[PDB]
Amino acid sequence: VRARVISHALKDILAEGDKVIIMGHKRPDLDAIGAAIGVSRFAMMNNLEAYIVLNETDIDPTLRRVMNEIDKKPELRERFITSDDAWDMMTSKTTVVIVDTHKPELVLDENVLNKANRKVVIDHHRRGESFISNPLLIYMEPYASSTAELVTELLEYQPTEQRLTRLESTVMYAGIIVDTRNFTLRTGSRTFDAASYLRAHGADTILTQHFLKDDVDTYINRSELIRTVKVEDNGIAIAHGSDDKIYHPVTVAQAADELLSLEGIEASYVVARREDNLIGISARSLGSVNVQLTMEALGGGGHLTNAATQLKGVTVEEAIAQLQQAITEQLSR
Amino acid sequence: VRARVISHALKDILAEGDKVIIMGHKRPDLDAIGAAIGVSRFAMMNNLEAYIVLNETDIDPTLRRVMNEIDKKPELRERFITSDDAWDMMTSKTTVVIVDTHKPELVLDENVLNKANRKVVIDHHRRGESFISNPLLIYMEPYASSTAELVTELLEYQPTEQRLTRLESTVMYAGIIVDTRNFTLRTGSRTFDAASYLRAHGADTILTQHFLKDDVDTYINRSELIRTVKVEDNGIAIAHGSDDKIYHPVTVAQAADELLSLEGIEASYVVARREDNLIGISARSLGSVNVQLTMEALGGGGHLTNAATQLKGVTVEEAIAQLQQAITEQLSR
Ligand SMILES: Nc1ncnc2c1ncn2[C@@H]1O[C@@H]2COP(=O)(O)O[C@H]3[C@@H](O)[C@H](n4cnc5c(N)ncnc54)O[C@@H]3COP(=O)(O)O[C@H]2[C@H]1O
Ligand SMILES: Nc1ncnc2c1ncn2[C@@H]1O[C@@H]2COP(=O)(O)O[C@H]3[C@@H](O)[C@H](n4cnc5c(N)ncnc54)O[C@@H]3COP(=O)(O)O[C@H]2[C@H]1O
Ligand SMILES: [Mn+2]
Ligand SMILES: [Mn+2]
Ligand SMILES: [Mn+2]
Ligand SMILES: [Mn+2]
Repeated sequence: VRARVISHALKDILAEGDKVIIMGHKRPDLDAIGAAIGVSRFAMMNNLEAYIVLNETDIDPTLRRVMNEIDKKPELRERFITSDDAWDMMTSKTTVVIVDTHKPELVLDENVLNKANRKVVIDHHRRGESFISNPLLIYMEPYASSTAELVTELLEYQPTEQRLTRLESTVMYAGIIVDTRNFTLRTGSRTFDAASYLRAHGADTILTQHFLKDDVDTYINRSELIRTVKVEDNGIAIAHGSDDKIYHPVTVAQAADELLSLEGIEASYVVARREDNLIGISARSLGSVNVQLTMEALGGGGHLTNAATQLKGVTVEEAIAQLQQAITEQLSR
Repeated sequence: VRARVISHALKDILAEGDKVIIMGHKRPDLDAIGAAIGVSRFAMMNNLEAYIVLNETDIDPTLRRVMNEIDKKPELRERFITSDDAWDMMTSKTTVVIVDTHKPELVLDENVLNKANRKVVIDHHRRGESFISNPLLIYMEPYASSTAELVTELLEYQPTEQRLTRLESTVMYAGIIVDTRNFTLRTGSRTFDAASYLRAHGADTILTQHFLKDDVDTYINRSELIRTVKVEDNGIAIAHGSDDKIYHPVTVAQAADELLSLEGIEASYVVARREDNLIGISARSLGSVNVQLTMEALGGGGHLTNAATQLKGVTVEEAIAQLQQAITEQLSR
C-alpha cells in the first residue's frame, strides 16, 4: 500500500516538471547506478524525458565494466550525461531525483543539486544532520537493503508497455547483490521480492558475476595472509603477513572479514606491515567476542564486531606478542 | 498454476490416510531435510500427524550441526523417527512422501518404501530410469532450484494458523542456498518468491551461513591449488597441484568452482593427483566454454559448465599436456 501511494505520487511529480535529472552519490557504486537506471525507466514508462548525471572521473573499475555493457545499447547509454550538460539543460521546472543518499555534500554534483528547484529523495539509510532541502517527495526506508530494492517496488505500479529491460534489471540486481553481499546482510522478504521482480525481467546471474569478479593478485595476497591463521579453542584466530612485506590495508581488512566465514572462528586478528614503521591489525568478530576492547587496549578502536589499530615502531612478531597480551588480559577480564 | 492444484490435492491425500511418513534420499543433504520439514509443517497445518525418517547413521557433519540446533532449540526433534519406528508405525493406510529423489534405491529406507501402499513423490530432477512405483501423486519440476522451493510454494495455499516456524524455514532456506550455491544456479523468480516467504517466516541467514562454513584446512588446501593458476587471454585458466601431493577430490572441485570468481577466467581446469596412479581434473565454466567437450576428449564428461575426468598412469605434467592438447584442438577458431 505504501509503495503504491509513493509510486503514483512520484509519477505525478515527474510528469509535472519539464524533465528528470537523476543523481546518486559521489563515487557511485552499483546500487546508486542501478537505482538511477531504475528511476529513468520509471520515467520512460510514462514517456517522460530523464537523464542520469555521471562524469568520467566518477567511473571506478567496477562501474567501468558496467559501462562497457551499457555502451552496447545507445538508448540506455544516451540517458547518461555530464554535470555540465545537466546544469545547462536544467530549468526551474526540472525535477532532480537524488538516489541512495540524502546529504547534500555526498551528492554527486552539489551545483546541480543547488540549481535544482524541484527535488526528490529515495534512500535507505537512517537520516542524519544534513538533508536535501525542501524535497517534494521523500522515500526513505532505513530497513530496506538498498535504493535499488526501493525503486523496484515503485516500478511495479507503473505501466508495463515499456518494460524494464534485461540489462537495466541486471544492473539493479547487481546493486542489491553488492549492498547485501549476496543476501547475507540487510536482507528481508522485500529484498527477495525485488530480486524476484528483477529476475522476472531478465536479471542475469552470470553478467552480475562478471561485474563483481575479484582480481587475481588480490586473491593471492589475501590468501597469503589467511593461510597463516592459528585458531585457539576459544575461537580466537590470528593471521599475519611477514615482517618484510607491506600489504594493502583493504587486503588486510578483507582477510579478517573472510576468516569469520571459516569454521570455529569467533574473532579474527590479522597483523600485517602497513609501512616501514607501522604495523596494522584488523579485528573482526561474529558478535560475541569484543574486538573493540582489544584494539583500544593497543591504541586503536572501532566497534564491537569491527575494529583495528596501527602500531608504530614494532615488528610483526612484536605486534603479535603485544596483541596476544591484550587478548589474555581481556579474557581473564 | 500447477502449484495451487497440487497443494490442495496433496492435502486431501494426506488427510485420507492415517498419518504421514516422510523420507528423502540416502545421506540426506539440507534440501532433502528442509523439504521433509516443509512437508511435515504442511501436515501440521491441517492437524495431520507426520514424521520424518532419520537414523543416526544418516547424519553427516553438516546435518549434525543442523540437528544440534534442533536439539537445543525447537520441539522439532519429536518428528524425526528411526527406520524401525517408521516401519512399526505404518499401516496400509499410511501415506509415505518421498522428497528430493524419485529412484527407489536412493530412498533413505527402501523397506519403509516397500511396506507403503500410498506413495507421493516430490522432486526437482529429471525423471530417470527407475521410479517410485504406483504413486498417488507425482510432482516433478526439473527446473525448480530445489525441492525446498517446490514445497515452499505448496505451503502458501494451506491454512495459516499453525505457521511455519523460524527454525523450520531456516532449514528450508538452507536447502535452497546449497542447491543454488547462493542464488547463482537454477535461480528463477519463483526461487526468490520462496526465499521471500521463508525470510518472512523468520529464516535466519546468519544461522544458515553457520551450517555451511568450510574448515580452515579446506581453505588452505583449496587456495594452495588456486595460487598456481595461469590465465590465458581467451579466459582459459589452468591450475594444478604438485605431482607428489595427493589432494582430496572435493578440494579440487572447489578450487575449480572458486576460480570462476576471478577476473579473466571463463573456464577453469584444476589438475591434481588423486591416487598413487590416478590424476583428477575438475573443469568449470561460466557457460561460454563447453568443458563437457574438453573432458569428453580425455575420457570423462559431465555438463557444459561442470565436468571432470580421471587419468590412469600419468604425472600431473603429462595430464596438463593432454589437457592443453584437447583445448587447442577445441578452441582453435
Ligand atoms: N586507529 C584507530 N582508532 C580508532 N578506530 C579505528 C582505528 N583504526 C580503525 N578504526 C576503526 O576500525 C574499523 C576497521 O578498520 P580496518 O582498518 O580494519 O578496515 C577499514 C578499511 O581498511 C576497510 N575497507 C575499506 N575498503 C574495503 C572493501 N572494499 N572491502 C572491505 N573492507 C574495506 O574497512 C574499514 C574502513 O574503516 P572504518 O574507518 O570504516 O572502520 C574502522 C574504524 O571504524
Ligand atoms: N570419469 C567421469 N566420466 C564422466 N563424467 C564425469 C567423470 N567424472 C566426473 N564426471 C562428471 O563431472 C562432474 C564433476 O565432478 P568433479 O569431479 O568435478 O567433482 C565431483 C565432486 O568432486 C564435486 N563435489 C562433491 N561434493 C562437493 C561439495 N560439497 N562442494 C563442491 N563440490 C563437490 O562435485 C562433483 C560430483 O560429481 P557429479 O557426479 O555430481 O558430477 C560430475 C559428473 O557429472
Ligand atoms: Mn551506495
Ligand atoms: Mn545503497
Ligand atoms: Mn539433494
Ligand atoms: Mn535437491
